Formats: sequence, C-alpha cells, structure tokens
Amino acid sequence: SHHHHMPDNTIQWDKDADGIVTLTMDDPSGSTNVMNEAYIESMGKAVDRLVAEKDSITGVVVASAKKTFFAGGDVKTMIQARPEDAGDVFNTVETIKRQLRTLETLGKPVVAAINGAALGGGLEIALACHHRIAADVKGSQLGLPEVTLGLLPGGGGVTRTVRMFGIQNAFVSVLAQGTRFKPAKAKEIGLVDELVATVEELVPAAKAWIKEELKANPDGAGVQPWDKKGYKMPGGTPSSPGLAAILPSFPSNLRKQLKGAPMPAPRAILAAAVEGAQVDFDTASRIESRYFASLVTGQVAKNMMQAFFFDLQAINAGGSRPEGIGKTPIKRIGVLGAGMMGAGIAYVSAKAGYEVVLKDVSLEAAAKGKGYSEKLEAKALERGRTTQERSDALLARITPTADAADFKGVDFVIEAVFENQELKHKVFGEIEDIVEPNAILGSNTSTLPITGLATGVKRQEDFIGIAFFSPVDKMPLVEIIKGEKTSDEALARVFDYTLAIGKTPIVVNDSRGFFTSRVIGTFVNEALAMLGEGVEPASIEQAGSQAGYPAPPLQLSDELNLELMHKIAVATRKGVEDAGGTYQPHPAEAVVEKMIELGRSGRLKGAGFYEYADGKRSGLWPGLRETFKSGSSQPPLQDMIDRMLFAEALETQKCLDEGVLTSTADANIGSIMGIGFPPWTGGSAQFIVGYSGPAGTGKAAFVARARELAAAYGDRFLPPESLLS
Amino acid sequence: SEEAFIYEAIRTPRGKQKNGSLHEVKPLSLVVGLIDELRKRHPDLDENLISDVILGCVSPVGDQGGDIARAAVLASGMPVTSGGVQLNRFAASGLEAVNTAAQKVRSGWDDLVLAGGVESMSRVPMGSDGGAMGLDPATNYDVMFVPQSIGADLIATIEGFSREDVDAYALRSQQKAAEAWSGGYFAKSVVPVRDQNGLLILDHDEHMRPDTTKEGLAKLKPAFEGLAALGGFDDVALQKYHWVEKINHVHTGGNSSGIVDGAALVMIGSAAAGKLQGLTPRARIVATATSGADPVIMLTGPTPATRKVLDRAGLTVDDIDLFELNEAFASVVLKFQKDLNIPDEKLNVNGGAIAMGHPLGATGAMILGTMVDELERRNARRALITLCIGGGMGVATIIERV
Amino acid sequence: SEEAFIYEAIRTPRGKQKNGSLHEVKPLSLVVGLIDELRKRHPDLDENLISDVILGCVSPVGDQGGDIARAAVLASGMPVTSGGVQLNRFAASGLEAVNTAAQKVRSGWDDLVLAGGVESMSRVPMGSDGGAMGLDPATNYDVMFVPQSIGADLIATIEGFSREDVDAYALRSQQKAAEAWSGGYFAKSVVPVRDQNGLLILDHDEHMRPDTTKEGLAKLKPAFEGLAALGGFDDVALQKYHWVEKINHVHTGGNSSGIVDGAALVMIGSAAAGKLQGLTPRARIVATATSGADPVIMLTGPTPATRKVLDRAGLTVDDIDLFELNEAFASVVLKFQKDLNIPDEKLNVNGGAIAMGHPLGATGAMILGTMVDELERRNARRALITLCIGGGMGVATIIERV
Repeated sequence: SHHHHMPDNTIQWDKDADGIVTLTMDDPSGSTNVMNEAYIESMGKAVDRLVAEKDSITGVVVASAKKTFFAGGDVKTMIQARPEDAGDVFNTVETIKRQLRTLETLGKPVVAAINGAALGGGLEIALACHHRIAADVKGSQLGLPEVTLGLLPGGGGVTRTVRMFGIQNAFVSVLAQGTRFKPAKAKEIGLVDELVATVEELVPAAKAWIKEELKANPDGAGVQPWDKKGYKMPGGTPSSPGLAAILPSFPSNLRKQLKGAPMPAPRAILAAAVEGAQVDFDTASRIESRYFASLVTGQVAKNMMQAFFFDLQAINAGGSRPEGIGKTPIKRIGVLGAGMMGAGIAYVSAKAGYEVVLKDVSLEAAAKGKGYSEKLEAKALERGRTTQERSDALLARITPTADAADFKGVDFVIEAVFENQELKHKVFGEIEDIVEPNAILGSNTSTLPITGLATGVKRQEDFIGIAFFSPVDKMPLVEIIKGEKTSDEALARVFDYTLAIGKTPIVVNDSRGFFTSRVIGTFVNEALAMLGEGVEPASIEQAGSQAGYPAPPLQLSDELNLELMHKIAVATRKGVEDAGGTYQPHPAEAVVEKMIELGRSGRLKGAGFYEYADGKRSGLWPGLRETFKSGSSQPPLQDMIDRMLFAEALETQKCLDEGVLTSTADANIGSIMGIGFPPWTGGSAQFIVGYSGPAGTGKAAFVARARELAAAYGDRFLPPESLLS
Repeated sequence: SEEAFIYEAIRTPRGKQKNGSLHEVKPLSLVVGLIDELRKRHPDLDENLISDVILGCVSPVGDQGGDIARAAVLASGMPVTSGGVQLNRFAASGLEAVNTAAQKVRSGWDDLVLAGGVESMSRVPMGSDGGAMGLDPATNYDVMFVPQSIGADLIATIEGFSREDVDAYALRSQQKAAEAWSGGYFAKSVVPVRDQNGLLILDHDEHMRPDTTKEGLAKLKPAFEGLAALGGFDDVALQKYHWVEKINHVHTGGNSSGIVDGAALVMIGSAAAGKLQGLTPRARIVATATSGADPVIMLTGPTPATRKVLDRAGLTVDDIDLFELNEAFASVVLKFQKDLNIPDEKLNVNGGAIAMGHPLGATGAMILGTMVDELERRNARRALITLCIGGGMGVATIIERV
Repeated sequence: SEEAFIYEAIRTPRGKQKNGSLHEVKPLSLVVGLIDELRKRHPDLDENLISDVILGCVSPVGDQGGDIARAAVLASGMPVTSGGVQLNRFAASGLEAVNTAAQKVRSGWDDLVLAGGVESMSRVPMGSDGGAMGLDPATNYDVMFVPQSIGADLIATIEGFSREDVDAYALRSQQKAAEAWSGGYFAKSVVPVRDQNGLLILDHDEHMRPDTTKEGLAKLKPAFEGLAALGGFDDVALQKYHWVEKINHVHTGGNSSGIVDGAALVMIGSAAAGKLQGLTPRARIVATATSGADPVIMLTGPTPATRKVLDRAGLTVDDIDLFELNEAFASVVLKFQKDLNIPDEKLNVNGGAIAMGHPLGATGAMILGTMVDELERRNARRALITLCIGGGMGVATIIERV
C-alpha cells in the first residue's frame, strides 16, 4: 500500500502536453515541506495516480514551492516514540520507502529539481529519482544529518547511498557524520548530477533532460543502476576479496573515532550499510528500517532530539531574552585588548558586517589582532568559500587604532583586557567617557564578579558580561552574564548581537564561578581526585574519552593552566572562611599543589600531566605513576565514567536552584557547546532525566546511582532537594 | 568406562610457504599419504573396526571443503563404514579432533578412531572462509575484535616482555628443533611426502633456520603485513584494557609461528580394540578440558584450560614431565610460563612452531605426537599439551606413557 | 560411566528460499535467538557449567565461517569458557553434533554441553565451500562421484519405486506436518524468529504447502536444476551398477527436501549437572553409531547405521516406538522402509523435510527435538533417529524418554 491507514493535500499535480507530471510540493501547514502525516497521505495519493495513468505518462519531475526543497521530518512525533511503538515506526518508514520504491520502478525517467535545502528526508526523496538537478544558491545544503539526532536516514538514504558509492565512500563521507554539502560539492561527489544558475532554470531543464533520456536511452529510461542486471557495487560487496580484506577494520576505525563513547547511531548506520549490501534492494530497505526503529525507540536519540532541536530552536526564538523590548541597531563596535580573544572578537563582529575599533596597549598589537583576522581571511580565500572581493573589503571595516579618540562613535564596547580587578576598572574608566552614553559596556570575564566590576563605570545599567570561548572563531557559545545593576535592555541588546554574529547566547546571573567555569571545574576536579586515590592515569583518560568528552580531563588540566586552578581554590576558600563557615576543600586541591610543587603546571610551563616537546604533546609523564602510586586502586570503569558525568550534572542542578541559570535549555546547550559535555547525554540537565543505568531509566534511576556513588566515593554525590526522594 | 589409548602418531614434514615443496601437493594427498603409511605399518589391521575419521581444518574451502575427512577415507581406499568428520576450533582443531576421538572411545559407542588435521596454507590462505566475528560490523563492534598479532603484543606489554625477551625465546626454539633433527628424535614419526611415482618431495621441516642468530632476529620489522597493517585495532584494544597507555609491538616474523603446510594422523582406540588388532598402546589419554579467557587479548586461553585439566586428572604442575604449548606467538608461551612456573627443560623440549611451522588444522595433532615420542625417548611418564585458540579459547590435554 | 540426558531441544521455524522471511536474518542471529530463549527458560542456570558449544554447518563460508559456534558464544554474552566448535558431516552435521556432545558427557571430561546446527541456505548456497570429491578430477574420476539427486533416482530404479510411489510419500509428509501444526505439536519447541525490536519475522515453517494434491505433484518436472543439468552422471552410475540399463528419474521438487533456513539447539549434560542446575531430564541417549554403504548410490547409509545402533543398544526393530529419518529424498525413506519393515504409524509421524524443509547443518538436531516432544505427547518410551549422509555415510541415534 501507499497510505498509513483526514489531513490536507501538500502536493500539487500538473501535467503538460507531452506527458510529464510536475509534482510541486506545497505544504499549507508551514513554510517548509516536512515529512509529516500530511505528506505521507498527500504523497500516497500521488504515487497511486502515477501507476493508474502510466499509459499516458512519459516522465516525472519533483519540484518544491517553498524556499527550501524538503527538510527533515516530524521531530515532534519521533521524540514521543516509546519502545512499545516500534511496530508503528517500522510501518511508517516502510510506507514511505514503498512510495519511493514504486516511484523508482516506474519505468519512466524521474528528475528532481532541488531549489533550496534538501536535508534529512528531503534528500532521501531526491535519491529515489533517476536524475537530480540543483540550483546553486547561497544557503542550499544537501545532506543526511540524521546521525546528529541519534537517528539514521530511514527513507532509503543508507540503502541508496551505499548503492551509489559503496560501503566505504558512503559511510565515511555522507552517513557517519551527517555532512551538509554546497550545491557545487554535491555534484563533485555524485549526489547531484547537473547544476543550473537560477531556480527558474530548474523545471524547464529537468523536462528537457527527460526528452533527451527517452530519445537517447529508451531502455534505461527510468531504471536505476542497481535495478539493472550487470550491476556492480563500487568498492565491492562484503564477499568480494577487495572489500573483505579491509572490512574487519571498518568497526575498529569507527571505534577509534568515537573513543568508545555510547553512541549507537553511527554503529547502526554501519551495520545497515554492510548488511544491506549483502542482499537485494528491497531486503536492504527492510533491514534499514529495523535499525532506524531501534534508534528512535532508544534513549540516546531522544536526548539528542531534545537538545539539538527543541532546545536550540528555543534559544534562537529568544527564550532567555526579555520578550518586551524592541531593537537597538548597533553602529560601531569597540574592542579593548587584542590578544587571542580580542582578535577573534573583532573578526566575528566584522564578518557579520560591523565597524570595529580594535585597541590594545600599543598600536602594533592592534595589527597582530587584525593580522589574526587576516590569517583566517587567507583560509577564507584559500578555501574558496569567500567572494575575495567583498570579503577582502570586510577587512577595511576594522579600524585598528591605539588613540582612544577612535572609540568616538562606538555604541558597543567589548573589553578583552586581561583579568585583573584594578586593571578592568582602570581601562573602562578611560574609555567610558569617550564612547557614547548609550553604549553597552561588555566585558569578557573569566570568574571575576560583575557586581564588583560594574562599580568601575558610571552607567552600571549598560555594563554587562560577554564571555566568549577560545578560539572565538570556531566556538559557537557566548555566555552573557547579567549583573545586579545590569538593565534588562542591555541583555536584549547583547542577545541580539550574539544572534547577529551567528552564535548562540545563554543568560547567566552573577554568581561565584558563573556557570561554565563552575561546572567544568567539578569535571577536572573529579579526575584529579581519582589520581590521588591511586587510580592509573591511562584509565582516567580512557574514562573521560569513553564518557563522550572531546578531550580527556588530565589533558584539559594542562590546557587550562594548573596554577590557574590553584587561585580558583584560593578565591573560594576566601569566600567561605571570610563568612566564618568551615571550608571543606575538595580532595583534588592536594593533587594540584603537589604538581605545582614538582614544577609541572600545565602545557604552558612546558610540562604538566603530559610531556611536551616544541609545543606538541607527546605522551603522559612517566613519573606520574610513582608519585601517586597508580595501581593501588582499580575501580570499575563505569564508576569512573559516571563519577565525572554525575558531578557536572549534580553541579548543574545546583546552578538551576541557586538561580544561576533560568531554563534547562541554556543548561543543556551551554554544557554541550561550552564545556564539551557528551552530546549523547543531551546536556548536563537532560542527562538527569535521560539517565539509562542498570537501576532503571529516568530521574528516579539517577538518584539511586547517585546515592550509590555517595556511599562509595563521598557525600558530594548526594542529590539536592529539588529532585530528592 | 573404557580407557582411550594412542597407538600411532605420525605427521608430514612442514613445508614453507614461499616457493615451498608442498605447494604442488593438494591437501587431500597429504592425508592419504599418512593413511598409506599407517597401512604400511599394520598390514594385518582390520580397517572395518575403524568407525570414524576426525580431521581438523580451520579453512575448509576449495581443496579443503566438502568434508575432507570423508574424502580422505574414499580416496585412500578405506572401508565405506569409516565415516569421516571435519571440525574447526581454530588453532586447536588438531588437538580437539584427538580429544573428540578420545571421548568417543570412552563412551563405548566407537571402537577405533583415526584423528588428526590438515592445512595447506600455501594454497588455501588463512581466513579464506570469511568469518562472522570479523566481517559482520554489528558483532565486530559488539565483541571488540582484535587480530591475534595485536593481542600477542598486548600480552608482552602487560607482562613486561621486551623485544629482546621474545626474540630470545625464538632463538631457543630454532636450536632445540635443530637439535631434535640432528639427534634423530623426529625420524620415526615424520613421514616423507612423495609423489605418485615414489619420488621424494619433502623429508624435513624446511621452514627451519638452524643458523638463526640473536642479531638477525632484531633486524626484522614489527609484524605489519596481514591484518595489523590496518588502522584502528591499536586503539580498540586499549579501550578494553584502559590501564595500558601504549602497546609495545614486539612480535615479528622471527618470533611468530611460520606459515607452513602439513598434516598429522593419530590412531586412538579402546584396549580390547588394540589387543584384538595386535596393536601396542604407546600412550594413554588421562584428561581433556576446555576453558577460556578474555577474547580481546584472545591468546590467554591455555592458562585456565591447563588448570582445569590438572584438576580433573587429580594432578598438579609437579606431576607433569613435559609441557608442550603451541608457539603461535612467543609472548603467549612466556605468559603461560609465568602464570605457572615451568622449567625450560620441560617446555617445548624439541622446538616448536616458531622454527618448524604452524599448520593450523594439524598443529594440535603434530605437537601431540611429538610428546608421544619424547615421552618414550626420555622414558618419562606424563606429558601435557595445550594450545592458544583464537577468540580467547583454550584446550589442554594430558597423555601418559604406557 | 555417566549417562547423557537431553534437557532442552528447540528450533527456529524453517523459512523458504525464494523471497523467504529469514533471508534478512544473518545465520549468527538465528543461533543467538535460540540461546536467548534457553536463557528465558532457565534464568537461574549457571552458564559457566556449559563447557562446550558444538554446532553443525555444511557450508562454513562467509556468514558461517570462522567457527560460528564460537561467534554465537561471544555475541550472545555466554561465558568465555563455553568454547565453541563447528563441524561438518554433511546432512548429519546436526545429529553428529548431538552425538559428539553426548559422547563428551559420557567420558566425564565435560559436564554440560549445548549442541545443534545452523544453515542459512538462502544466503550461503549449498556447495559454496567447494569440495575435494567434486572439483579435483583425479579423485572425482577415482571414486565415481554422482550428485545425490541421481543416486536417489537410482535407488528408486533398483527397488522399483515409481513416480507415483514417491509422490505418494510426499503427499503423506505434507499432511502429517499440517496435522502437526494444527494439533499444536510444534508449539513448545518452535521458537519464533524476531528482530532487534521484538517484531515478528517468522513463526511457522513457511515452506509447507498443506494444500498439496496428488495431481499437482505429477505436474512437476524431473529434478534438472542444479548439478543434474550436467551431462555424464547418467552413464557414470550405470558403470558401477552394471546390471541396471536405464535410470528412472522420479525425484522432483515436490518429493525432494526443500531448501530452507533455520537453526536448532540441544542442551545435553550429565545427571548431576541437571540436578545441580534444577533441570529436568526429558530424554536419555542410549546409543549412537556410524556406518555406511556404496558412495556412488550415496544415499543408503542409514540402513547399516541403524542396525549397528540397535545391536549396540541390545535392541531390535520391535523395541522402537518412533522412527525418524531425514526426508532428503522420498526413495531414500522408502528404501529404508523396505530394508527394515517399519509401519507408517511410526515413520515420520509429524511430517518431514519434504514439507517443512531441510536446513543442512541443523536438520539433525531439528528432527531429534521433534522426536523428544512426540515421545512425551504419545507417552512412548523409545525413538530412533538417522539421516542419509552424502558420500554414502550413515549416522543413527536412539533416545529414550525419561
């Protein structure tokens, strides 16, 4: 069949005189074509009409009426799929692929006219056609990013991609990482066959290719290469000797990339790809559907759908933004300091199209700050992604100067000067009388409280914290710290600016350690405590990498200077004993001061937990095992993994209770894009309700495992009262 | 009830791979040639008493497919009631075929059984039969598959065996095997391979290099030829053994088992079967057992398999006179020699697969027959035979001279 | 000494070849699915007592290579000490794996053993492993090789079985198998195959055609599809049996065993092992034996193998309550039924491979478990199981209800 069982019709029918149908998809219930129930019923009615009228139809053209061609599917439905709904999810994707399979084996040429983006299920429809013509327009992306949500391409994506490129080329380049391609790159790898200049040339050219196909290749007209007799898969099948030699290394290399992290989506893609190549196409599609149903009904895929979709749309909508404030356009931007931060800040601010006044302690330092933007401008041209004419003109918008008179006309200041209590109040007091009175006095600050730093200016209502992340160019998160005297308009003025430079903002109330530095501290502190407990260092690095972190903790304790962590403990020991309370120091503080004593204080000082040669890390320090007697305690690895994940999760819940954050969307997104929390958990806060240990699944399972870690590793793992028994 | 005795144990000379002598000999002939010699030794034996012929073969494809044990029965003129079964337990296929043959005699349902193995690696390469562990990504990812050549380097890394330590053992194997041929210890059991005219093809384990020096072994490269040349397995093993930082690749082509052709046959039967056939029992099988350990390291199976055999036989390590473990990798033997403190005058006294070669399906029976002769030559009483099986398996066997 | 008892005997539904249900299921999963069900039936069983896992497989290539019995142990989460051996004795691979498992228990060196077989013929065709008898011209000429489909037509020609006689038996098999499913005789042993989500893939032997008529069987062509489509074998067989002038080709696709996928598992252990694990013995294995006859006719092995089992068990034909011979070819069963006068109310009472299919490596264990249930359903006492092996071999087994 072609139906699921009274929704709208999302497809318009149009036949010409020669017998070429133009299926224009126009979904009334939205601005883009989505693979929802309205589509399945509207596509099923269109597939049936093609078979009943096949005697007068010679070609088919699939077009779209929206901006984008076709994007994604119904995420609101896939996220609600319980494990008991595996039958319905299987039947739904089988219904969708059966429509595409009938469209394939129609014996008539079928062409797709990709005007805009073709992502997710959208590209899966284009792969069911015998020819694909796309338009080269800025913003058109063509890929299969289902793996980024814990899913896999279920609409024949895995089956047809492997059929076109083979197991290796399809899994590596298209399926495993959910890569999006420009219209020029898509044709270069084989996804798209031909390109055009404008979207107005799509439909007239797709039909002209059908008359060419019918007159030149009448037999092969409307027959895929894998539907022919003498078809041979590129790279071979799992039985041919060429592929069977390197096939054992496919799961091994994949585990090298994932570091043993519990992400079942890339594993399921590789199995469906290989198992699908061992049988025919229809059996491969059914196998593909079984694996897709296994991901949707899982827990990890819901954690990613919750964070990488519902939470990201909420931040770009303006959740943590005052909903009752208009728009204050920004004219000129002033950047104080031109280090590794001030240079990148001036680059992303000008790449959006804003005038920048970069100032530092000299005039030559502003050139090195502008030069770092030009070093990335070479890569912007060497990669051919920029215009080389308007892009090279964007560097003229930046005005590197040292005279404070250049800040005249600046309505937005971003102080990237180095961290010092008196230095910040001195530089800001020098520049606040030069810039406009309505200027935002942003200040990228590590852990110093804004409430104390805001006293260094007159208009404290315009003073705010705009914390970036190094490298500024690549990192997408901007942590906006709201001080006590910070006005709600200043939040909206910076919230708009962060969305203007293409980054993601979060709002943090002024607290000791803010939110990023506070939570990531517990992560490295739990690892340092393990080393002091007598645990082998290699296990700690494996525990961090297998948990899902991008960088192991001991490696991160060298990136972040180890002497920097010392005064972080001195400042918190100063913020409690001054209040009279007995300071209970973390056990990790002893391991730090022991390394500071031995002169190994991070990668900067030349040596830390690893050994460094000419700025390149080269293995762990051999003396580390003797100093801490590594090997005197071999705890279970899952206890190591759950200790680092629970600490950040438990610390995140305390940040929500203390008012540091507002919504859980800022916590999940902030922990993933800021401190590198494992994406399979869905965020430090989603890990709370999406925990899947041996004692159950959900918030209740968390508390039991937390109280189990408390009676074996310390009372610090006890859960707070907001989610208590 | 019945006790299983070994009456005969012969083998062919193991021929090298590159331009070897046995490359022209189909593996079916190697088994028939051994059956011809068992006939030449007992012309008055009633072959109808032989109820089964069990052969080990790890790659039963092409020349070795279609139940080669039955093909050897028909091509050699054996009685049609002699049966014939092929089985595969990786490297221990030859010893398991003897263990299965011994257990069939103890039950009483079989009277006299030929057992052994055959593997012509120069014609049917290793891994030609495909595999589910290595070529199905679902299970290759689930159970962390690592080729033996990396599981062996990991054993050396964990136990602290250096490149000099493993190469020192390889030199010991080349010598004792050279001393064995010089002393004539292999004269009565190694059956020379001949053609249809009677001309000689091979009469000695031609993979041996009796002039191997300690310096020549250090000049070799780490094993980067077959499956280890791929990326990934280096880091995959360290995910399981998280307390190990770096894998020390110490195994080369000189301290690993060679790739050779050959075959072996063992005649096993009950006491009344040998007396009725005018046979003299040369050894008795006391106990067999199967165990295993971590399949990622893949090569620590023999250690628990040996302790299980000694326990069932009611014996300890001191009661054994000769230890014979297959020399698949040097560190596997050194690991086995450290887990159980065993003197070198008892461990592989006549060399091993490092010098003479490792025919997969036949090695289990070959090293078994080696210990049958050395028990008589030394007039000792007991011997123990184990192997290191892929997938982390272990098979061990105790024989007793009669 | 020890007696070998059968504790469990399950199997999968046999799925057809052309557009079958189990075509998407890799043969490794079929075994794991059966191991999952043995767990679901005895959650308190100590799997460390399981010392070996023996599986039959006639084509151990690709999905079925690399010791699939060990792959099933690792992929299913069984203890690493559980071992795992693959063996091939052609069609009797499944029954020999049970016979070998039973003999290992009698010796006392193994406590509890899983046995069975697996064959996914829709993915790994018959004869994909090559062969020495059929692809080496030296031995193919020496021992006169004839495919089974011609050796079966010769049995009918010699014994005088007509095309109506063999088609009449095929109709009997289709009916008793349809009566068995209707009567629910297969409900407790046939384990439905499911996917990773729990959805059903197959729950019935879908090769069955319960509406088969006597007229529809006569409309079929003589078996000229696979190997019989070649010239030569017609005259080659008549050189051996010189007193036969013309071979009467009577076997078709309706009176020959179907080509299907499937798997089977049998749990065998000693008496103390079952009592210690809280298991109830459902049957006891009394005797096994291997014999054979002329490999040219290739399919008369079960007749001497059965007489050898009855003699060793001290029994005759009257002492048996149920006879179960594999339905590889209809004339093989009728030949077996004429050499020994056996009533049809005792021979394949629940249908056979003609209706339900013939998974090569697993059929021996499947028809074994069939007789375990039918012994309890009829409350009978003894049953006998044989098969017709290629190369003229024969394996027979007697079980006794407990």
